[PDB]
This record gives sequence, structure tokens and C-alpha cells, in this order.
Amino acid sequence: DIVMTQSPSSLAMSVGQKVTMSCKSSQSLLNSSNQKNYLAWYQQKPGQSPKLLVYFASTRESGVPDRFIGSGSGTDFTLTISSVQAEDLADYFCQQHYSTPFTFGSGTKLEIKRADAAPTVSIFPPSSEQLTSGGASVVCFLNNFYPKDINVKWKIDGSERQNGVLNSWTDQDSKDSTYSMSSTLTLTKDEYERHNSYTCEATHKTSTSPIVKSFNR
Amino acid sequence: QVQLQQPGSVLVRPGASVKLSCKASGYTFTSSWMHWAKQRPGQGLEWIGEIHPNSGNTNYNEKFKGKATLTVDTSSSTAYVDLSSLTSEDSAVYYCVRGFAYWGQGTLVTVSAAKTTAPSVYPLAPVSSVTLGCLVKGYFPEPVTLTWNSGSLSSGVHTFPAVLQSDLYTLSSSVTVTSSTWPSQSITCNVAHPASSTKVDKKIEPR
Repeated sequence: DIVMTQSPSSLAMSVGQKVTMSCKSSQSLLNSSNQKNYLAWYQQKPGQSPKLLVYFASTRESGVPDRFIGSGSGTDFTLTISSVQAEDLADYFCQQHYSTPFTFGSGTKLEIKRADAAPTVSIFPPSSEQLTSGGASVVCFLNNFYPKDINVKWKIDGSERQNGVLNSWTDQDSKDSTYSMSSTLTLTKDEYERHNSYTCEATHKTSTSPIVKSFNR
Repeated sequence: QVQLQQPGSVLVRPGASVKLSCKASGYTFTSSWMHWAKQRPGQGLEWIGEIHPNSGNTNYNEKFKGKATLTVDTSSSTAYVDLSSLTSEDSAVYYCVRGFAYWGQGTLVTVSAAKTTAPSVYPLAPVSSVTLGCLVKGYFPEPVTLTWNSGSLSSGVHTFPAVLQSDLYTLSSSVTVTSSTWPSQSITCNVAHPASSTKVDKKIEPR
């Protein structure tokens, strides 16, 4: 079968920068019948279905911004974004329409770079509803921060608690290019009621000292 | 205009089979090849095969012969793919595609023996801006939908992807509003878990 080799695996670009992505086929995709290259580029934003950007190597699909440019012939093809916009973050991949099976490239993840943004931290004690049932989850939100690197420390009565902590990250925002993360310390009502002070500490490059949020049960 | 309706997700027990559907609209069903593709979070997309609704002719990827069977129903303008004897390797999102141009919504296939379970929805109230929360804990399988004020409160909202443990997902969503607007203006998270036919509206109330 035809093998589509895509590169690089990922790119981090500042808004306005020109991005180049490669797509190389193990066989020429040039059809001798119409002298057209049977390769297309698609864009897949987080949680969405892939959308057609360019087909026949260089023909933009109706409605596609002209900053998306396709070129190349035979085996070597390229997708260019002349000036990356914050909304352009997504997975980009190629597919050959030359012969079955119509194989895909493994894709290129495009992420955005930007200025610093300190996280807004909020801590939430378990709800009366949950405690009613015997559960006790302590939730901490770290919202709209950049860069992505960060670290949350949970403390119970002034001592670090590591186990039982699960985090979740949002996809990079297509508007402000920031990230948000949730941190959840899952306890039981009985366990929760044997301690007094609960603390969520966020360490981020935007500050040498941690952002601290606490409450007393 | 073109649309390819695919069920959100399907739960299939290991060793069992499943029939995925793809209802087409906005174009003549019999005037285009219908493709099917498999996508796993791990690696690159895979072309499963194609079928032409006007003749029933099919072309398969050698790798999927004996795993996938493509059929069509021209009377309902629907394309189907039968996946046989699923393993964990068969867990993925399956797309139907009109030609190479238009991609369907994609069906999430979860291969598991785990039991479908409705989630518990808990309000997250605070201990110039205030942040509220919604905790959706212990549901299966994916997915769930979460809106604020029936969807009218869209700005300043962050819904975090769920986490998985012992066959149960847990998800949360935060909403940040001007502090002088709450709690005077009520804020409510609307949660729906189709699998367990669960519909919950949780109003966030001050502690």
C-alpha cells in the first residue's frame, strides 16, 4: 500500500508566524490521465470532525481562508499557513486519493504560543448533596493560564497529600490560547471529617511563589 | 447541504458485534461513494473501505476484511458498517465520509463489559469575579452533555474532559461570572447522560 509520511509530529507557533507541514508519499500521486495530484489536506480541531482544506494538492475547498496553501507534485507535498491565527490550532493531516486503500498521514498537531497568563485558582469543598451520600470530593480549578507547564499541590492540615488526586486539562482555547486544568482530591465523608484545613497550591512560572487557596471544614 | 448523521457513541461487550449507521441528507445518496474511517487517539487514521449506494459495489482495506462489512439502505439513504467480534483494539471513533470531501459526526465505539451507570451531579459553590462549578461523577459510558442556564451562559465556561477509573467517568465544569451578578442571577448546570437516560438540572446555591 501507499505510505504517507507526515512531519513534523507537532508545531508550536506564535500568532502571525508561517507554518510549514510536510507530506511525503511512497508513490507518485500524479495521475497521468488528468495530470492532477490526488492528495488532500484536512483540518481537525479538538473534538470536531475533520474538514477538507485542500484537494488535488493545491485547490482550496470553498470557504477556506487563503492563508491555507497547498503545493508540491509527485511524492512530496506541503501545507502552509502563511500567518497562523489563534483559531488555527488543530490536527492537520493528509490523505492520498490515488489508489486503494486510501491511506492517511499520521498528522501534525499545531499549538499556539503566547505571552504569560497567571492561573485563576478556586477551591471547592464537597457539597452537602455528596456528603449526604457518603462521598467527599474537593475540587480545585486553575483557569486560563499560560504556559501549559504547572503543578498542583494538595495539603491536608499543612501536610502534602498526593494519592487520590486526579487532574484534567482543557484543550488550548481557540481565542486566548490559554489552558485550564481541574484538580480533584477524592475522599470519603468519614475521611474528610477527620481533618480541618484543605489547601490547593498552584505553582506556575508566572510567579516564584505558589498561588494558595484554602478553607477550613 | 451535506450532512452525515452518526450516533454519538455505542457500548459493545467484548466478543460481540455492532452495526453502525450513517444517515445522509442534503445530497443524492446514490451519487457518491461512502467511505468509512477508523480513528484512535493513539495513531493515524485508517481507511476501512468504501461502498457505492447505487450499485452496492465495495472496496475494502485488506486489513479490515473479516472485521468490517459495508452495506446500504437506499430507501432510507443510510450507510452501515457491521463490525464483528470486537476486541479492545476495535475501540475507536468510526467516521463515514461522502467521497473524500465531507466527514460525518463519527461514532465512538467503547468495547467493554462494564455496566452503564448514571452520574451524580453535585453543585460547586464558593467556600470582582466569582467562579462556580458542576461535578458530574461516576457515569458510564461516554459521553455526557453539560450546559449552563440551558446554554445561554456560554462565555467564561470551562468543561474539563472526564477521567476514568474502574469503568467510571468523572467530569467537571466551571463557570466564571461577574461577582455582582451572582447569586442575584441564578446559575444552573444542565447535565444529560443519554446512555442511562439521565437528565439533571443543578442550581448552584450559596453555602
